[PDB]
This record gives sequence, structure tokens and C-alpha cells, in this order.
Amino acid sequence: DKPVAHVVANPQAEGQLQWSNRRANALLANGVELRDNQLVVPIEGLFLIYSQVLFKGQGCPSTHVLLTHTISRIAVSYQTKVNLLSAIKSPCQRETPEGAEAKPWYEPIYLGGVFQLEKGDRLSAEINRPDYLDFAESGQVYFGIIAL
Amino acid sequence: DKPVAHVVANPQAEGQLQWSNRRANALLANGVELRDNQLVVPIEGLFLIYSQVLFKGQGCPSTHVLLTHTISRIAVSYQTKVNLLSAIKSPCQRETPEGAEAKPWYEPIYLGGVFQLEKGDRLSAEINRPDYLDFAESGQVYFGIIAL
Amino acid sequence: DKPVAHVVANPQAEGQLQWSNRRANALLANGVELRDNQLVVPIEGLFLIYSQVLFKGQGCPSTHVLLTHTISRIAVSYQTKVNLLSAIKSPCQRETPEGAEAKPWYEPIYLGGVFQLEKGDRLSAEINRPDYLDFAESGQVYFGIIAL
Repeated sequence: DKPVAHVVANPQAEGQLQWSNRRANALLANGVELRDNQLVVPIEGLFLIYSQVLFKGQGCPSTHVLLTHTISRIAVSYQTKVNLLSAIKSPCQRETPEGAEAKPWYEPIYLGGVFQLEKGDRLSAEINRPDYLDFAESGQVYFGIIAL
Repeated sequence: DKPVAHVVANPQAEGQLQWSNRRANALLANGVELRDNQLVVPIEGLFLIYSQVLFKGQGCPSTHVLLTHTISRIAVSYQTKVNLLSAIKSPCQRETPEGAEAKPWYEPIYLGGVFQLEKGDRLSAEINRPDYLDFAESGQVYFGIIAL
Repeated sequence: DKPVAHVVANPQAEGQLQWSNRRANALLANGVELRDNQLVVPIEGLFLIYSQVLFKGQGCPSTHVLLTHTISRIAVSYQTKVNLLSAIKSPCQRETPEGAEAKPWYEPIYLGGVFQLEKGDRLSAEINRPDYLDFAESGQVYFGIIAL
């Protein structure tokens, strides 16, 4: 009877993090809505909120890239946006003047925490570079919430 | 009264990820069974499932290595296996022709999510290279589940 | 009615990991106490415990550094300390004799698990180098617990 959601990246969405519950082993029950790529809370309460993203690259080309993942809360019904959880990662410290190269790298980021939410609040799980995501398979990219 | 399990790597198992509840601060209660290195669910319901693995290496020898960690579900009572959560990590982008070397590196991977399971389902937390694991101590390698 | 806490790093504490509940989107309710920078459990029970730390550096200066994060339990009322969850990470495999340099790097560590605690137990989330932390913003550094 608890509101719950476990949504995954839609692998047909090219260059975007599009969440989807249309998968076996994914959930969107008891009031939680997926609207505008956001999770809308059905009741006020304490919620465990979490998400994982997986980035992938092929070597460290010429310069440098920071990868971010954040879960924001947008309170009320069109109020402000505020970050609840956030992480940053840098895949390449270096890779310069020729030689050999071109080795793929993978980098997972996990975020998870317990928060007091009000009915109607909207949650967003967002990354800066959707073009570096890897949802080539599995339980590699996901976002969920469960009322506690 | 909720089914629950928090098992750790058995440090006496050389080159294998062998789960064990025989530790203070580990749990295996209310129906959850550890059978064939797998966690068997006692009732249908929503479960928070999670696991951490820690890999360790001593420099980046000649070529390259990918480290994987996945939690699969094997539904029913001898049905198919399917991945619920998965992560990949690459420890070495490089390390070639002589010089100095040989610095140990550590890499943790965390997986966690909420899933609807049926009684009898079996859960596996698996890695590709058990020879790179580090459970030299602590709460470094663990796998748990708790009915929500 | 469940004991719960979600505390964040206090950004005014220079070179120390000082936890604080004095933030919107932070919690310290139903009996959980923040005493001596530790979370004191109000009742015996199963608790989901978790924490994230984010380290940041500016290149890989001359030698090497290991970053640790651990959550310990200190049972009873002045008994022993024991690690429940722990992770290690090494930011620099290399960076030697001149050239160019000086690129900032970020490294997040996440810990989370379910544990049977007794009333009065104290929990500590600790790092080895508080001088490498980054709580420059957001939900970057946090420690929470919720009775299950």
C-alpha cells in the first residue's frame, strides 16, 4: 500500500536521460506519478530516495570533463528547485601528445538518502552529460523512491 | 518480524566471494535463507536490496581489466536469471614501458534498489574477478535485503 | 513516529567533518540525538544507516594519498568501537617530474546497510583527511539513519 517507484533509463532515448517504468523489475505504484520525466509524491511523509547513473568513455581525448549527478526537489506545485543529493566525478586526469590510446572507461555514481516530502513535490534525477551515459544494459541507470 | 539479511564476505574463502552471516553485526533472520551462496526470499513483497564490493590492485601491470558487480534475481523455483542492479569500473586507464611503478589502488562499488519479489526467489550478488577483492577488514564487502 | 536523522557537513567547520541538522532538507527527529558529532540511537531495532562523502583535489602533487570513509558503532554506553561499513579510494595512481599539471579531481564514496542496534548505541561517520573534503554545496556530504 506504500507509494513506490523504481524507474530505469529508456535505452531508446538517444542523448537524454528518459525515465521509464515499462520494464519487468521496474515499479510505479500507489500514487507516484511520472510526469515531465519527474516523480511526483502522492502524500506527505518520509521517503527513501535513490539513483545510480553509469558513464562510459573511450579513452581521455585532449581536454577536461566533469560528470555530475544530482537529485533535486521542486516543493509545493511550481515552487523553487533545491538539490537534495549530489556527486561529481572526473574521469580523466590526463591523456596528451599522441602515442597509443582509446581505452574505454566506466564510472558509476550512486546517491541515496531519507527526506521529508509533502504531497505534490516533484523529484528530478539529472546528469550534465547524457551523451556519456551507458544504459547498454541492466540495472545500470535507475531512480527510485519508497515511502517509509 | 520483517525478513532481513546482512551478510559479509567470508575472509577464509580464498579467491571466491563467499557470503556469511557468522559475524557480529551481520543478520540472517525471519525466513531469509542463505542457500548455495544465494539469498532466498521467504515471502512475496517489496524489498530494499543492496551490496558493496571493494577491489584492490597494486599498480597497473601491462594491459586492461574491467571490474563488474551485479545483483541478479532467479524468479520462481529454478526459473531464469535476470540482472536487477549492475555497475562496471575500470581501474587502469594506463601503465606501459618500465620506469617506476606498483602503487596499490582501491575501488569500491555500491548497488541498491527497491524490488517486488515473490516467495522463493533467489538473489545473487556476483563479481567477475574474485581475485581482486579486498575484505581484509571491516564492512568492506556486504550484501543485504530487508522487506519494506 | 520512527526515529530518523539526515545530517549534513557544516560548511563553516574548516578542516573537520562536523555534522549538522540545521539545514532545510535535513532531519533529527523522534529521539535520535547528535552528541559529540555522533548519532545516538533512542531505541533498540533494525536501522538503515548511510553516508556519502565527497573529496576533491587539484592534480596529483609528488606522492600517495588514500582516502577512507567508515561508519563505526560504539555499543552500550561507553563500550568498544567497531566498523560497520568502510571504503577506501586512491585518487592518484601517478603525477611526477614537471610538465603541465594541476587539474582538480572529485571522488564520491557511498556507504549504506541495515543493522540491529540497541538503545544508546552511538554511530560515527568518519574520514581520514577532512582537508580533502568538498561540501562546497548541496547534498554532497551526508549521514543518516532511519528505524525500519
